Amino acid sequence: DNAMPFLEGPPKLDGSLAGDVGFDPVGFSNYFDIRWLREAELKHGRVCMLGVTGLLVQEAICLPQFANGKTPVDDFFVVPAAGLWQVFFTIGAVEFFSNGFKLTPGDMFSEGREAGDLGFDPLGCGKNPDALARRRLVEVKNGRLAMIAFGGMLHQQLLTGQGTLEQLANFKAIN
Amino acid sequence: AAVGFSGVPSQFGRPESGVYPAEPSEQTFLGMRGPRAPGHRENFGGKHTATMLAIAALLWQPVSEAGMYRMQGDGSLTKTSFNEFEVPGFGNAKKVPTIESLFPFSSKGFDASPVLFGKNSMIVVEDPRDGCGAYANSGSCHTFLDEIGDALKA
Amino acid sequence: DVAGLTPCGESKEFARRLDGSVKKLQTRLKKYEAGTPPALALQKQIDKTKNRFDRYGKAGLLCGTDGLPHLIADGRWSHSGEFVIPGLFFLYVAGWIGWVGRSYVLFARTADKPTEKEIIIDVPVALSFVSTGFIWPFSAFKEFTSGNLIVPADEITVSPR
Amino acid sequence: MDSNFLKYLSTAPVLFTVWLSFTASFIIEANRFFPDMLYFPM
Amino acid sequence: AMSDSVPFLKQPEALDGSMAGDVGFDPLGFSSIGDINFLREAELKHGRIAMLAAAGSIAQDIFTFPGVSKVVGTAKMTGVHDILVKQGAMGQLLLWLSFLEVFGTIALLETLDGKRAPGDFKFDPLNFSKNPETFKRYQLAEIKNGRLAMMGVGGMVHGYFITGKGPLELLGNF
Amino acid sequence: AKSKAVPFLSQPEALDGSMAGDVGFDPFGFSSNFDLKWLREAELKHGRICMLAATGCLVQEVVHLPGEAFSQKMALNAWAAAPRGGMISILVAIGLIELISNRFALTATDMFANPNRVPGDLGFDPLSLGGNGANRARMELAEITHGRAAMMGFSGMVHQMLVSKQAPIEQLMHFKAV
Amino acid sequence: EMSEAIPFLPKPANIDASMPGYSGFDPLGFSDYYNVKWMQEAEIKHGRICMLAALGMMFPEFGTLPQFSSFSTNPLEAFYQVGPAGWGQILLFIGVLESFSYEKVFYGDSAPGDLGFDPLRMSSNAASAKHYARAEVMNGRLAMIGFSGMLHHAILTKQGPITQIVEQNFVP
Amino acid sequence: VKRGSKVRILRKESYWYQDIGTVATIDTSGIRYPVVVRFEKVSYSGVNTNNFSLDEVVEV
Amino acid sequence: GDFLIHHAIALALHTTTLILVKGALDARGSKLMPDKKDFGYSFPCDGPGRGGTCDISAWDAFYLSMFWMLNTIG
Ligand code: CLA
Ligand code: CLA
Ligand code: CLA
Ligand code: KC2
Ligand SMILES: CC1=C(C#C/C(C)=C/C=C/C(C)=C/C=C/C=C(C)/C=C/C=C(\C)C#CC2=C(C)C[C@@H](O)CC2(C)C)C(C)(C)C[C@H](O)C1
Ligand SMILES: CC1=C(C#C/C(C)=C/C=C/C(C)=C/C=C/C=C(C)/C=C/C=C(\C)C#CC2=C(C)C[C@@H](O)CC2(C)C)C(C)(C)C[C@H](O)C1
Ligand SMILES: CC1=C(C#C\C(C)=C/C=C/C(C)=C/C=C/C=C(C)/C=C/C=C(\C)C#CC2=C(C)C[C@@H](O)CC2(C)C)C(C)(C)C[C@H](O)C1
Ligand SMILES: CC1=C(C#C/C(C)=C/C=C/C(C)=C/C=C/C=C(C)/C=C/C=C(C)/C=C/C2=C(C)CCCC2(C)C)C(C)(C)C[C@H](O)C1
Ligand code: SF4
Repeated sequence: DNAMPFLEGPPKLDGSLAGDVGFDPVGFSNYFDIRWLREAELKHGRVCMLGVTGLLVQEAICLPQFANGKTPVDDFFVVPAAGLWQVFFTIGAVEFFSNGFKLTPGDMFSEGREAGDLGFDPLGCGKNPDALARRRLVEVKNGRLAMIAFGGMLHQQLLTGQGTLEQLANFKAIN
Repeated sequence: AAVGFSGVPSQFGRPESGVYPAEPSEQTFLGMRGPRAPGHRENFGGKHTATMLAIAALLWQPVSEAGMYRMQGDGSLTKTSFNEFEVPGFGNAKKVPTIESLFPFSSKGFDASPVLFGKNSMIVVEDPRDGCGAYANSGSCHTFLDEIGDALKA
Repeated sequence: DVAGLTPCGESKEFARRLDGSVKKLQTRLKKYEAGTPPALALQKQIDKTKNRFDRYGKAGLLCGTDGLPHLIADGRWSHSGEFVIPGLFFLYVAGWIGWVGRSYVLFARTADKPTEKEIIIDVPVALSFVSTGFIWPFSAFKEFTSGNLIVPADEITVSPR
Repeated sequence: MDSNFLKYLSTAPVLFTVWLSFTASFIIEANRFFPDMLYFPM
Repeated sequence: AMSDSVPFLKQPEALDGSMAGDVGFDPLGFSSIGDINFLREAELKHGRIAMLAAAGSIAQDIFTFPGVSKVVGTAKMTGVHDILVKQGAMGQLLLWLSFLEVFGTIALLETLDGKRAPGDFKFDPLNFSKNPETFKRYQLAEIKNGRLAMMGVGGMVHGYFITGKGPLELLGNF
Repeated sequence: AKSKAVPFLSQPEALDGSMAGDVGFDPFGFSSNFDLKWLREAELKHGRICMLAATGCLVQEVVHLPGEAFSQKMALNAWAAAPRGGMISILVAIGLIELISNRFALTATDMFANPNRVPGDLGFDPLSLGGNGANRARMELAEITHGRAAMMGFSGMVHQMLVSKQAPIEQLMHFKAV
Repeated sequence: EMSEAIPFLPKPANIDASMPGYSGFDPLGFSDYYNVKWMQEAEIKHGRICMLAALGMMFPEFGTLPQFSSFSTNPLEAFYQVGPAGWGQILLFIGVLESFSYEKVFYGDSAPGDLGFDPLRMSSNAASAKHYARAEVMNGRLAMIGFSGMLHHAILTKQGPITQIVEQNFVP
Repeated sequence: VKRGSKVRILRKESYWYQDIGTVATIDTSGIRYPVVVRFEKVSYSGVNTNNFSLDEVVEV
Repeated sequence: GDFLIHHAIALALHTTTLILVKGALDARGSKLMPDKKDFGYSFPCDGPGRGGTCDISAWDAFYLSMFWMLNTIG
């Protein structure tokens, strides 16, 4: 079916990709390559899944090497700067090596590579095709859900100044 | 042979162009009629322009009310500028450019709102008729009709 | 300030020039009755002298030891209105004038008898040309880059060397 | 307007005199209403 | 070839009778200037917003939600607007109505292309108009009630500007 | 053979009722010495500027932007009281609108070089309100009549503001004879 | 055939799409008079110098070399605080860099901008080479505009770009 | 060169050197300068035509 | 005054240079007289023909430039 019944189905969304319900009202797929859009969507969603898990874990668990802030967003501002640069450059090395040093929309998919498939499947998990399709669908939906969830958790922790589970209990309202 | 202000360069001995494109009838909402590349009015016609204007007006609403809103003990909110947002890891540049750098409403004393007229930036409307009438006024109201009437009645 | 000169608004000899001019006009004013048209004309001249000296003293002009404003023309922006900006105004007008004249010459070659156009101006066409001069730098530069302003040396007459 | 009279009016000396008087009138009225402009005011 | 509503005026050429509420009423020829699809979308949007505003004025006269009386006090009708601009309610209202109106803009431009009826968002989650004739009856009723509520809400807010009573309070006090 | 507007003069040549607002009114023979396309483009430009200008001279009294600098009801005071950088931005933007809207053909020798370029047709129809054929001639007639009325009205308002030192509406409400 | 940057003008004759930073933009017709390959080499060099300059107008506000830690964060003061010896060494290094450019431009027939500095071989992949070839000219033009802006703003404000932003000193 | 053609003059001493004239007559007899060329600009002596050899005229 | 008199001096030097350089470079021939080198450095004229040729030699350019040299040293 179509997500928006009062508009026609976007012609570049053919339903082959997992998660396609026909939702492109602005028409982003009419201008940009769909492989770049899928790589960006999966990367944003994966970063948000790790961010949701980190925001839930850094509220309660703090390694003794670091010194926890009152909220997981303030936890960024108490880390040494060299450590943040270390994480940033390690992520840059991963981004360089996982893409074959091909980091731009003009050469990322020049060798016919699949969007979001960087060949990282260590623990088996990828032999059944019928399970591969369903796990693709689960990955894209949980990625979008973790995008919206991470946006909510970060903005409400910035607003209230307390953590997420610290806000689920003793819940206050704007007054 | 050469009419004044004719605007034909060959009539004035001016270097001509030769190539004159035909004028298409396709129209864009915020653009102009004229010769364009093939594919141009189909990607960037009225639909695209209206969609981008809608998206810009939508995104204006968080941008106009830009700031760090912090809850206090009584549940009230204190809004403070992004200019005090400090970063740990760019050396001696603790203060950094933010979204309020691109949209500095408070620098000009402009009370921005999500529809861009604020409480302290309201459009000022005042009635110029001063609470009197068109004719037969006795007071601080001498209209043009009263001047005409006094000119006849003298 | 610049070059050891003093601003005119604090120079005592500038004030001495103003006072000398005012007394020189006032001694002429003394010989006429109040209300007579020469008296009004002289008082208007006094008013213009006072207004001119007041305006010159508040403009940041530099005065020498003579008592007259001295212009600075080394390119500094603090006196950029003394030579640079009026000159550009001339540069606006003069580049206009030659261009429209050049345009008329290029028109005049295309007529049946050019010399009659040279002595008897085609007034609508000339008014069109003098209207065209408002964008003269860009038009002249495009005329230059398209090879329509500069002609090669092999098409120009020269004397035997 | 007779076309021969207009063509005589379009001659170089008449148009020269009229244009230079017109320019002089611009300079004269500019200096009458805005006198003593030694400088471009800042 | 004459207007049915105004018998001494011609039938407007952009009007045909297909749309609900068409009685040939366009004396000033506004449909000759604008597109009839844009005009019908504007009429439906003005009417639906005015129905919601009329029903809101009636119900806010009738009763109030829990807790609104503390923040607002004895301020009613358009007088709450500025207060609820200082509070966060109307910023949320504008944010979500702008989010809806982005897709409304895309739908209006799609209608101006000509693949979609004006005001047809296909929003019938209760499936009221199964057979086409009841669909026509609700279309006529919707456009008539929308125009009636446009006039009603105009009267209500200008009567509030005159007396400061409210549409039911003005009925209950001369 | 005679002009309709001025019945004691002969009909001016090149005027044949084709353009909107053509009543044969050209006593000084401007169309006999200059081309009608440039004259029509200039007339429409002066008229449109005066439409915006008359609407501004009436609206600015009733409605102002917030701020002290925009609180002058009389428009000749609002010319000076408005911030200078904003008006220089207005000048530059008008220059850019002239530059791109005429498609780099700005003079009396290159505007209308394209045979498809029509006097007053810059291609400006943002809401496409001209998509109707039999309305078109009446629309151009209404536009030129509004422009002419606005030119005469805006001239009268500016010089009456000069005489009276009063904004127009309150000058009509607080009238003082000369 | 019409220009793609200015759709109502004809396409300029002496620029073609094979040049990396082509957009069909020559309203003044510079390519019609001057040597196009010279103009390409000059654009590339102006853009590269402005890339280094746009990074270096901003970078000392983040941090300075320990020997230059006492130097001002305003670039127009730190230009003067450097002695003639350091600027002479910088000029000598720039001259060493320009000797290769002199030889290539006045005596060679290489591609525009090609001084033979490709140690990482990042232009080996054809699509990657095309993307980098266009992107160098784009970021060079952007840095030309940005460095022009930063220099005249530093003239007006006597502080660096980040410093001028965070104090919000936007009016002269 | 032929009748009616526009030609440029390569005679160094000529008033119309590197200027354009129109060929008025080409004489067929054994004349040293058989090409009569008429010019739109008059010389210092007021003449506007001159005879040239074949090598002193080049077609434009 | 020093500014004005040095720019007047520059005017006089440039004008004397104009006369002298124009005399030296047109000494071999001009459009009015392309065979001037056949007539030597000094001769009165080339007659009233071709519009008139008074003071056409380079010696005459010396003669005209002497007054400007006297003006410049003055
Ligand atoms: C080759 C492997 C390697 C080695 C030897 C180190 C060594 C170090 N790391 Mg480290 N790191 C690595 C890989 C490595 N890292 C990777 C792959 C990651 C990402 C998962 C990290 C993430 C990381 C974080 C998040 C932090 C460190 C920190 C540290 C420092 C701890 C001691 C300290 O604080 O005193 C040194 C104290 C100083 C003030 C000196 C400044 C730090 C120097 C300049 C860093 C030098 C690191 C060195 C170049 C190796 C980096 C490898 C690179 C690929 C990341 C030490 C220099 C901590 C740190 O630097 O705290 C300050 C810290 O917070 N690292
Ligand atoms: C169409 C106008 C025009 C143009 C564009 C030029 C262009 C030029 N002249 Mg020339 N000139 C002209 C008219 C013109 N001339 C006339 C009428 C005279 C006789 C007085 C001269 C006498 C003259 C001399 C003696 C010299 C030049 C020189 C020059 C060159 C340098 C610029 C200069 O010194 O200007 C200065 C111009 C003048 C002093 C005279 C200008 C006279 C008026 C103001 C211009 C005519 C405007 C015209 C009436 C407009 C009518 C058009 C209208 C119908 C639309 C340049 C090639 C100089 C040179 O060789 O430099 C390389 C030089 O030494 N010219
Ligand atoms: C000839 C046109 C014109 C000009 C030169 C001015 C000039 C001015 N107006 Mg103004 N104004 C105009 C028309 C004009 N107005 C019209 C038509 C309206 C009614 C909507 C207004 C309403 C208005 C208000 C409410 C205020 C001013 C104010 C001002 C002053 C400050 C500038 C400012 O903030 O602009 C503000 C300008 C606007 C709010 C609207 C301008 C709309 C113009 C006409 C643009 C539309 C056409 C545009 C060129 C696009 C066409 C392109 C096409 C040709 C291709 C300044 C003296 C302010 C002031 O000083 O108060 C006294 C102020 O508060 N104006
Ligand atoms: C992420 C990219 C992007 C954004 C965010 C964005 C936003 C907005 C907004 C937002 C408020 C408006 C109002 C607006 C309007 C117009 N845009 Mg759009 N635009 C983007 C991309 C492009 C490109 C690549 C082109 C283009 C164009 C036009 C034209 C054409 C006029 C005409 O054709 O006459 C108009 C009117 C085409 C053009 O001609 O640009 C000169 C063109 O090539 N746009 N655009
Ligand atoms: C369609 C959609 C849904 C829907 C939902 C929608 C919201 C259903 C509701 C539609 C409602 C909002 C209709 C409201 C109409 C207002 C009437 C015409 C006006 C009164 C104004 C006049 C008489 C007056 C006034 C007067 C004057 C001026 C001032 C006063 O002093 C006095 C007075 C008051 C007499 C549903 C759930 C149905 C399901 C469907 O599947 C999908
Ligand atoms: C083209 C079209 C566009 C449209 C558009 C534009 C914006 C059209 C709207 C235009 C406005 C600007 C027309 C202005 C008229 C002003 C004059 C008539 C007032 C004259 C009063 C004078 C005569 C009188 C006066 C008097 C003076 C003398 C003395 C005083 O004591 C009194 C008084 C003041 C009474 C849109 C945007 C829709 C898009 C579409 O796709 C295409
Ligand atoms: C050669 C290549 C490699 C190399 C690498 C080298 C190091 C290449 C480095 C290239 C670097 C220098 C690129 C830098 C670009 C910066 C530009 C785009 C920006 C200016 C910003 C503007 C927009 C602005 C600003 C604005 C100013 C005006 C005003 C403010 O109010 C606002 C704001 C701040 C927005 C190596 C050596 C590895 C080898 C390899 O084999 C090949
Ligand atoms: C929120 C807010 C505010 C506000 C506001 C609001 C909510 C404003 C709302 C205004 C509205 C809804 C006005 C409606 C006007 C209707 C008219 C004139 C109808 C005329 C009909 C006629 C002439 C004829 C009808 C006819 C009849 C009789 C029968 C035949 C047909 C026809 C000929 C058509 C403010 C401004 C106070 C500011 C405050 O800080 C915040
Ligand atoms: S008047 Fe002239 S041409 Fe005649 S003889 Fe004397 S110098 Fe020669």
